[PDB]
Amino acid sequence: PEVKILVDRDPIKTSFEQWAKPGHFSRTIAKGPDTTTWIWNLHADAHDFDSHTSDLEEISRKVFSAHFGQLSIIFLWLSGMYFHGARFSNYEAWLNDPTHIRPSAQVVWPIVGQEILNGDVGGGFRGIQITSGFFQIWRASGITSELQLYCTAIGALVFAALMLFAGWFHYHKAAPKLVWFQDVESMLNHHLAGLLGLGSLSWAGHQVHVSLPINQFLNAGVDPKEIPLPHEFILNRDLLAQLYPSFAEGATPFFTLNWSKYADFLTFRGGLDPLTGGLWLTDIAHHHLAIAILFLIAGHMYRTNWGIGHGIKDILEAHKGPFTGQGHKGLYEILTTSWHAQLSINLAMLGSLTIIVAHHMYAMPPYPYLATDYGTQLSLFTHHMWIGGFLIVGAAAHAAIFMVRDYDPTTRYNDLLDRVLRHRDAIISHLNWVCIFLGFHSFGLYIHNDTMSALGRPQDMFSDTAIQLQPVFAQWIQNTHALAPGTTAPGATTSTSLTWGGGDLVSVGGKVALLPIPLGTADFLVHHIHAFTIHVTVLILLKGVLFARSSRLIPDKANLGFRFPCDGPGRGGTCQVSAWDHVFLGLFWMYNAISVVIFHFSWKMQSDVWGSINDQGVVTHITGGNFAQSSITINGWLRDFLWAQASQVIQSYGSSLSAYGLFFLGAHFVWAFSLMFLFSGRGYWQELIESIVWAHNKLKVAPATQPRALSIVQGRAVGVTHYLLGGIATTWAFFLARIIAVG
Amino acid sequence: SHSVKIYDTCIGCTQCVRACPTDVLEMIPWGGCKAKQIASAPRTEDCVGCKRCESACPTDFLSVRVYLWHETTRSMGLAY
Amino acid sequence: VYFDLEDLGNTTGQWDLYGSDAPSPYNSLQSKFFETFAAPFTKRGLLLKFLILGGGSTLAYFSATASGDILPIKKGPQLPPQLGPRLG
Amino acid sequence: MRDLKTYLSVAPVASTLWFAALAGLLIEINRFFPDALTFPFF
Amino acid sequence: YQVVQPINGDPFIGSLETPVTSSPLVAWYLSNLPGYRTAVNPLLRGIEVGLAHGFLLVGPFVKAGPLRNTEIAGQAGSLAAGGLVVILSICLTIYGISSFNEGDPSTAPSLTLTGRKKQPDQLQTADGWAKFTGGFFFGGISGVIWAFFLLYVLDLP
Amino acid sequence: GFTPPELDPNTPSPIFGGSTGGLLRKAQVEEFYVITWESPKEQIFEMPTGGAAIMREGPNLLKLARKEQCLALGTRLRSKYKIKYQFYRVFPSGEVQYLHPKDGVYPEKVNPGRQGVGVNFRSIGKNVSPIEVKFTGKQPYDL
Amino acid sequence: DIAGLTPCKDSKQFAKREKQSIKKLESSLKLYAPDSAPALAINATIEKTKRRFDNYGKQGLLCGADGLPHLIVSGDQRHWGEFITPGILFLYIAGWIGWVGRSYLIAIRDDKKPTQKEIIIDVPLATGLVFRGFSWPIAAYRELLNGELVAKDV
Ligand code: CLA
Ligand code: CLA
Ligand code: CLA
Ligand code: CLA
Ligand SMILES: CC1=C(C/C=C(\C)CCC[C@H](C)CCC[C@H](C)CCCC(C)C)C(=O)c2ccccc2C1=O
Ligand code: SF4
Ligand code: SF4
Repeated sequence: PEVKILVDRDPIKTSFEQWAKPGHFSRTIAKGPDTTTWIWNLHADAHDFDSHTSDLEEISRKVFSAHFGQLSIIFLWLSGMYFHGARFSNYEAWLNDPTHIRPSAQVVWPIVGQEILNGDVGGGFRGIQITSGFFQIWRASGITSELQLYCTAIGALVFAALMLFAGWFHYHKAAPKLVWFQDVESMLNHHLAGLLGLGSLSWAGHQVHVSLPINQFLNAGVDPKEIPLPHEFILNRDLLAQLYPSFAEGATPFFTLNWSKYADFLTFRGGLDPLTGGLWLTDIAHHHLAIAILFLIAGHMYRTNWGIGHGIKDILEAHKGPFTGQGHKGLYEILTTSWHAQLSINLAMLGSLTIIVAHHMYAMPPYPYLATDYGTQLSLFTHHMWIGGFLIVGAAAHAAIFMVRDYDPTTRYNDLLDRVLRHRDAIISHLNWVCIFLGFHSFGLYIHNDTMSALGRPQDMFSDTAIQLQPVFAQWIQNTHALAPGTTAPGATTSTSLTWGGGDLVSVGGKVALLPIPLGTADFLVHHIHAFTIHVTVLILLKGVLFARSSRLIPDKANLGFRFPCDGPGRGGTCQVSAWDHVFLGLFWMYNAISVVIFHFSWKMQSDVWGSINDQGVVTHITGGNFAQSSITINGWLRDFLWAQASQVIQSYGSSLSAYGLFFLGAHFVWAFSLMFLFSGRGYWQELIESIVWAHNKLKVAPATQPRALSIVQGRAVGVTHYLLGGIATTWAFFLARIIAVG
Repeated sequence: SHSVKIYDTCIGCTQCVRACPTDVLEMIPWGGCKAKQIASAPRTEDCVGCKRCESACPTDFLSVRVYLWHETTRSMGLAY
Repeated sequence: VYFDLEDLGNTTGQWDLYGSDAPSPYNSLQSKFFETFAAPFTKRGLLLKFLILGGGSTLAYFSATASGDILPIKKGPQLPPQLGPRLG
Repeated sequence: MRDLKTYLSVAPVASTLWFAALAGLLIEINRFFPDALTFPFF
Repeated sequence: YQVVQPINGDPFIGSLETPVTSSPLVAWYLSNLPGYRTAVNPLLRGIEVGLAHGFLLVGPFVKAGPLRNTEIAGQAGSLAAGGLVVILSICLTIYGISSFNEGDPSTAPSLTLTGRKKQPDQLQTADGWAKFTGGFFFGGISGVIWAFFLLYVLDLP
Repeated sequence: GFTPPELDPNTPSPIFGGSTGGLLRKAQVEEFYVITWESPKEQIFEMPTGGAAIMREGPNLLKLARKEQCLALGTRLRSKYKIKYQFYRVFPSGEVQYLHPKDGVYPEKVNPGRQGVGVNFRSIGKNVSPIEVKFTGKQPYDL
Repeated sequence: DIAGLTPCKDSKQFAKREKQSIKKLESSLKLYAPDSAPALAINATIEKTKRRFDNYGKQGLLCGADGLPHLIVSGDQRHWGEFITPGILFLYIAGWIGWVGRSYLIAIRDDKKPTQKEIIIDVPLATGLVFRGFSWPIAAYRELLNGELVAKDV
């Protein structure tokens, strides 16, 4: 009842003896291989901790150390990034001419002619243009010299060492206890106020002391070497007052509540700074301060050891109505017992958050000169979209895993979940009908438009010029956003984003940064396509989750496990009934959704936003506003998008972009390679390996580890893995080549 | 309905009867093997064809054989 | 009871959930109007022949007597013919 | 120590060390003798 | 207190009772639709269903068809609605031919939600369905004619 | 000699709110099944069709749509709890057919009153080639 | 010459490819300073290009109408360096690999767990067997004559 620190000493000895024993964690795998299937199982069950043991404490300690190892690897990755920015980059040249220099941080060795990939990136540098956007981040933070990036890389290496050591420590030495992990109130309190609150406050402290002044000097055109060091703004406050006058007071308005003085460097002007194209740094610092205060407050909701505060158990149990019975009672016991339930929730939320990040970073460019680096923006958007989609599919997978393994109404019951299970049929049937209706009333419109345009009837299509389907709701919403500053937002000087407010076109260095985005029949059709694809993905995954235990076809499916091939050719055929195969198909459908999403983004930005601006204000977009007429047709998507914009990747040979031309075809290859696995079954392959084994045994060269074709589940896993890799890498090469050439 | 047959290679381990999810297999007394028992399929009208019995037979080759035949409501696993 | 080996219609839910069983709300005269004028259409075999043949002849009439002002296929090309890549 | 050497003899680690040594050798061969579509020494 | 209850008190019948399923407004409204008037000559119920659907079908065909903007003949697009009624009257006809035989009784439930015995709806009989198809056709073509009969003083004609 | 217990209607059924996985028109016009068991106390058990139900103390009767649902529930009644169970088939006429345990002994336990059905007295590889049964209604395994 | 081809030392398209390639690299060179590191890199690539083209033309490579070295694998003794000689070198290396791996599998086939030495390599045994492939065409040929290479009745 009293939250406190609880660990055990030396639970597991540090020795290499278990290193030399493959499959030590599993009791069936530890005997060594009789056939080759063993080799695969060792990797498939490598991280399935709750199948290695049933003790929740061992599982929690393993998970803790795995988190520490992941943090070590992420810190090592960041160390590499900052070190490459310091040692093999042209960041100092990009800092003087950000509008002409191409950001590059990788230089290849000259061995087999690959030095052609070291292309002219400007600033007297031959390298590979980077789209990660680290240059924009390092500029926004105020970094100028390579020495600061060196020191950041060294600090990241030290932190990777710290994380690795802590991972060893909290498993082999002082390893925490189960109740320690289960102190959810204390943990949420420290993550809201200690982690997020103090983190936002620390970053706001950096931004008001380094980012704002150094970036003022960078905007003014001062040479970065002639710019004062950041710590010189912490000693002589005259330097800070000459840029932001309120720093001459000295925390006095903060304590006396004269905060109106701080409006010089803590503003609410919104929009974009027209010199850099990013959000006003004063606004971002003010934002981080507000976020810090909000999270520092929110980290006090949950009781711990001093009576005051909430207990999540009471809050859950108190929320029950006439439709859901005694709902929420029992959820606190579920979410404090099952790791997979927490993982499902957090994967869903983190993936949706990544998607929200992808939208918010394009519509509100946070870093200077990011909005005009079209390659960096496109790459960031697409990457975050893929991350979010994958994480949501994983949420589905782990929800199904919890259903199969941690669900038991006789011990940890919940009324809401039981009620959901008692009408899974209605839920799935209704989602099925919604998916059919959306498939007809989105893609069927595209087929209608294709058939009308082919028959010489352009007025019988669904177009901005013919049968119009205007997204009136979204148009009215963005209009209400445009008129909000000065009315329903008096403190706001301009619009929340530039895509709202009419007019106010921001351009940087001859290229546009942002302008009001049109919304027409094409946008309507594409948004309905997105809704439909999301719905079908949700249908697949949720239907897999709800029917994980039982169904009219197999009433004992839970006994077969979470990951099993089938249950025989009987009942007409029972292939792909496990929840694992539902995740397997949801992978394909998440791909099919996210691909259309990112293609929509690419064509929209290249047609109605991105382009070149004249001296007199004439903006010509990368494609001549062809989105309204061409994207309302499948043939238009085939011709005016793929066939036209793949030119750069099919012409990149003999230039620094030829690596993208190679990856294009290689990803085509692996994508088609997956089709061998997805279209076939392991019986034929085993019968082939039989004759091959005959051939080997004829020459006294057959292995003891008897070769065996991949398992059915492994066949599907390899198939979907290669399919996803091929498709995503093809789109990656295509996007990068196109946007780096025409950007 | 699906046809199920038991061959005299059966050793009488009663594993096909334990794995059967619709109670099609039985263990009858016999004199051929050591356990004094062999399998029989007297209720193939309820057989669904899952071949869960064949997955559990230790005989090489199998002693239970499920030959998928004419589909019925019972063999298709329909609750409707 | 809910399980009764006598009446299995009540045991297995063979009920009429939304059947009214009330007398007719359609007044007389009106019903006799429809029962005498929709009388020959209530022979399913005769209706099937009447629908197929009548509908097919109706379709054949409006297709054979089509108009160029309504269908571009009957109006034909109004422009002089084009010239192929090499041939006519 | 003996357990550490037994780990280094496992299939992936032996493969990496063997293929790394092989990759480095072929790189130096194509570094001192680049291109070469033929066997020129006859 | 709870809102969702098993279907007619039996939890092992695959359904539930909800405000959408079991509610006085829904129960009365469905009990007063011609398809659920289990004691009325199916010819008349077909007339009503045919009149309602034939009347409704004219709108979409006229306002969305190919001749929609050629106002010279677009109002005659009710022919398409009438043709669909013909096609649907075939679908209705061929359905009963396969479902019910001449001498077969009714397949409708002969019970009530309260257990009492009931006379089965004659719609699930060969002659009953034949009257419904004939009624749906007669009301159908009448609904299309009556809908096309009106044309003016409407905001979407 | 064994005598199968007759199906006694009006036997209590477990406490359950209802689910969508229950009976359909197949139970009305085709067939349905009924499993019965004794049980010592009031417990919770997972339903092979939906969520959870409260197993009543004393005799229990549960009607399902498929036979496999009955044996699956019975196997769990015999594993998690220690409960004997029987189940029958019910045709729309009202007739009842006893199914399992047929002999009153479980099928995995040898019982002397059982006769062989479909037992071929040869190695599985001693079946004949399909040409030798061509144009006949035979199969190489029916013999 | 053979198959209508002309030797690359005589082909004009071959020399035009060398010209255009070097001039393309020089066009990239004018952008950078003479003392720059990209300049020395581009100059080294130009020298490497001259060396490559000169070596191809010197060793009797035949060129087509495209100015690209075509290889003749019919066995003509003027071009054994294009296939037969490197192919014999490959077959020596491939036989070495297969023979050493075969010697390893034979040596561990009588172990208590032969699968143990297949997923955990016996490096001492391997290091002792890697040099038997040096004489693999002999040891294999003798095992062919003595009936030791092929398992009897399989
Ligand atoms: C692009 C798709 C694709 C590809 C590449 C293949 C390739 C192959 N198929 Mg296949 N197939 C496909 C689609 C494909 N198939 C589809 C859609 C179907 C319908 C289901 C089939 C059905 C099918 C059948 C029924 C059979 C094959 C067979 C084969 C193999 C023939 C042997 C051969 O040619 O040598 C090799 C050819 C290759 C292309 C191998 C390329 C890969 C090399 C080795 C890459 C080298 C690795 C390199 C180091 C990369 C590093 C990777 C790193 C991550 C470790 C071959 C590997 C036959 C077979 O098994 O042969 C015995 C066989 O019977 N296929
Ligand atoms: C203000 C206190 C505090 C802070 C800052 C953190 C911070 C963190 N926790 Mg943590 N936690 C806390 C209190 C705190 N926790 C309490 C009271 C409990 C319940 C007893 C937990 C239980 C808990 C669990 C079960 C897990 C975490 C995890 C994490 C990491 C999440 C990954 C991430 O966000 O990457 C961001 C990276 C950073 C912000 C870098 C800063 C990291 C600094 C150096 C750590 C300092 C905070 C630490 C608690 C201080 C003690 C260390 C000291 C003795 C040396 C993160 C670094 C996860 C994890 O283990 O990740 C490895 C995880 O599994 N926490
Ligand atoms: C924080 C996120 C997270 C975490 C902690 C877990 C954790 C776990 N998952 Mg899970 N999952 C996640 C996200 C996550 N997952 C997401 C986002 C998805 C959607 C794709 C899934 C879908 C998923 C499935 C379908 C399954 C799991 C399973 C598991 C369990 C076993 C993992 C294992 O050992 O596999 C071993 C890991 C490997 C064998 C590596 C495979 C190689 C990958 C797939 C391809 C590599 C490509 C690479 C990215 C780029 C190419 C490089 C290459 C050329 C060299 C484990 C507890 C399995 C389970 O049994 O559940 C209990 C299970 O079957 N997960
Ligand atoms: C181009 C290939 C293709 C197509 C067309 C579809 C189509 C469909 N899939 Mg599918 N899928 C595919 C590939 C494809 N899939 C692949 C490769 C996989 C493996 C990963 C899957 C896995 C998958 C799953 C797991 C599921 C689906 C589902 C669905 C259906 C969603 C409901 C819907 O949209 O209704 C609308 C119908 C369409 C969009 C098809 C085109 C209809 C046209 C426009 C109308 C033309 C009508 C015309 C009058 C025809 C009459 C002509 C006459 C003379 C014959 C839909 C019909 C889901 C489902 O079952 O539905 C809920 C579902 O669960 N798919
Ligand atoms: C091709 C295919 C196979 C065969 C695929 C196999 C056997 C993959 C294994 C091939 C690798 C290359 C074997 C591993 C080789 C070892 C790494 C040792 C190599 C030695 C060095 C070169 C490393 C299946 O097993 C299968 C199963 C189910 C559905 C479809 C399919 C399917 O399509
Ligand atoms: S196939 Fe399945 S249902 Fe049929 S006898 Fe074998 S185990 Fe029983
Ligand atoms: S599984 Fe095979 S060996 Fe065992 S009892 Fe059944 S038929 Fe006999």
